[PDB]
Amino acid sequence: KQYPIINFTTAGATVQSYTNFIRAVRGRLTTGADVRHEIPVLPNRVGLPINQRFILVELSNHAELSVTLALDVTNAYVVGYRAGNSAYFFHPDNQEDAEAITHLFTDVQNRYTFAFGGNYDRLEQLAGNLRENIELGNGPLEEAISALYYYSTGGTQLPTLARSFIICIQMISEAARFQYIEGEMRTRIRYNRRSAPDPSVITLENSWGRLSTAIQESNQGAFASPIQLQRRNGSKFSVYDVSILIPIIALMVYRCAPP
Ligand SMILES: O=C(O)c1ccc(-c2ccccc2)s1
Repeated sequence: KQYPIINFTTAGATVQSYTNFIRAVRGRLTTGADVRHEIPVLPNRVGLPINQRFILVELSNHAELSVTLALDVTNAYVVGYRAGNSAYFFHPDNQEDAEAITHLFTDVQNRYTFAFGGNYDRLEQLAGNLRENIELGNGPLEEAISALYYYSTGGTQLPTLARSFIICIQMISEAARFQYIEGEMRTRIRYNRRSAPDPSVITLENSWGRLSTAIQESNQGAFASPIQLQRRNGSKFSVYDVSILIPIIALMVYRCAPP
């Protein structure tokens, strides 16, 4: 009947509980993954059966409100969510993805497709805040969960919804994609902090697609051409090989490889 579900709560959340959570999310994302090379490759969307296409992340907080994000296993990204008897989806990019999401939350009474996609450029626009001025941590996540829930009752305004997506996507999807970003979150939880992401986190997130390409197209682990990233202080540097990123990137979107 149902896609795999991972549960997380911000209520009493620890370094350990967040760690177990991201571990479980990666576990479900990589059931069908190619794990025979240096970095796990998520399943190819082409030909992937619909019953293997999604996982669900059920989030709860101190207020014991609950929402369920749907993640696409082919890119680890949030495609939509359920709150109560309503489901809300980002605008799909093509007809195959639109058809795919009709298989999610099939029991809800109310289904809605937003006009907008879930990319950061658009979400930041809707939120009126760049990622660099949106705080991440257990506090922001707790508040994002309530805001997501109350969207369904008319009690959350759309800019707050968008900000809340930005928080959730980074703390769940990007943390699953990158050990580096998981560590950034882990440190926030460890010292009970909330703070916006530094440029290293932001450019990793921006570069995930291109890194996945450069890695899977590489020859003897060597990139066809460098990819520029940023340190935490904003300074730039280049990456030329796959091995140096094994500790940094945990998962990759399927990419084809050269002749
Ligand atoms: O001192 C620093 O801030 C850093 C050193 C290396 C960093 C990094 C960032 C993204 C990917 C791989 C390494 S950040």
